[PDB]
Amino acid sequence: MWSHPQFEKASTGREILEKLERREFTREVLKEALSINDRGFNEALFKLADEIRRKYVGDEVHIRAIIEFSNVCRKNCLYCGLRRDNKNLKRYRMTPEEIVERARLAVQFGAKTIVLQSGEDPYYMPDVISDIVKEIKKMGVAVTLSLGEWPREYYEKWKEAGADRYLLRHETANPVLHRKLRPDTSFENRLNCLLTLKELGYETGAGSMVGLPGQTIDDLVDDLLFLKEHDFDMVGIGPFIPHPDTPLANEKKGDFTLTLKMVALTRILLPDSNIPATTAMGTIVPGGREITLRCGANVIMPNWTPSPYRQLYQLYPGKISVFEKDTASIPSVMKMIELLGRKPGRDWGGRKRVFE
Ligand SMILES: C[S@@+](CC[C@H](N)C(=O)[O-])C[C@H]1O[C@@H](n2cnc3c(N)ncnc32)[C@H](O)[C@@H]1O
Ligand code: SF4
Ligand SMILES: [C-]#N
Ligand SMILES: [Cl-]
Repeated sequence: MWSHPQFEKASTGREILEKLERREFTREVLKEALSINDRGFNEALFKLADEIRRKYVGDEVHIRAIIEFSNVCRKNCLYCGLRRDNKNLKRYRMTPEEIVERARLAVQFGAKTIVLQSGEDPYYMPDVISDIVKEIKKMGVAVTLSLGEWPREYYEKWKEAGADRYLLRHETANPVLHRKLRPDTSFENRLNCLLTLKELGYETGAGSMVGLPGQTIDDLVDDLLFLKEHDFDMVGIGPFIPHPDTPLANEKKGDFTLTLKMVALTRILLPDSNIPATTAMGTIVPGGREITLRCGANVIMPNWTPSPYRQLYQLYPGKISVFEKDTASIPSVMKMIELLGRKPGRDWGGRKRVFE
């Protein structure tokens, strides 16, 4: 028997970068990319993702204004502050008039997509959502829905009402972990919803949280390969941020650098996808969304939920700032985009197929 020494770190890093540039996306390559802890490797990975972003989605940063119109949820996800078992949260619902008029104001401030997000609140489903969608589509913008898991019939009604896109983050592709953290449902249900949304012609968004309890690097590789397999139009990635009024209050927070590497690898794997710099990335690090837009992201989603509701959509601590008026976020992100040397989107920023 003979010895078994390891290879030098920088050359292994350079070899991983060459494999990524050559698009040899094996599980071992992705695992090693996520596992290397070297600032110089990471910076090269971010620059590769940024280069691919520049070439295949260009310099426009698309603004999607989010209205979080109800924090009522019938589910009990262990990570989420809106879970039904959290009795320490005041619940709200916006009326259709409030939602439509608030969307009109975002359109006037220049948002070209309105995102309607909520807890899984049966009050609205399906007909109130359809009415709201029809009204917002008259404003000349794209509509994205992010309402959770519903019957095919509801997704079909909302497509006929004019919805363009649907964001349903897959959360974790590990089906054992998925059921432990989302005890009302399953990864199989979540995937069935995603496949139904794609079949109905929505631009379909998935994406995962990084740093969930029980999740390993191998699980993150499985997330990347799941996203690649389905060629999603949008991918939303952010760190897990523990919420004090949930069972996961004392678990580790997700790591910002690892999450950034997930964004970068997602851009490399899916060069023409729409990838936001998520709210959670700006919560965990000051300037986190700006950094993420330099590592492969090309979308930003300013929070347009009005007072007095915005502070109650408490998915995780730190999500909401109340230091400025509730109309500040769209001008703020426009200023951010300008300071980055980028441009706001000129059209609706729908996903295109330009990578072959
Ligand atoms: C709150 S839900 C609302 C829409 C719909 N109920 C759903 O679950 O798809 C939107 C996203 O918030 C994110 N989220 C929830 N709790 C979080 C936490 N503690 N840390 C980071 N993200 C969280 C999840 O990824 C979830 O997909
Ligand atoms: S993640 Fe979505 S479905 Fe789960 S508790 Fe939170 S709002 Fe409800
Ligand atoms: C979400 N941004
Ligand atoms: Cl969108």
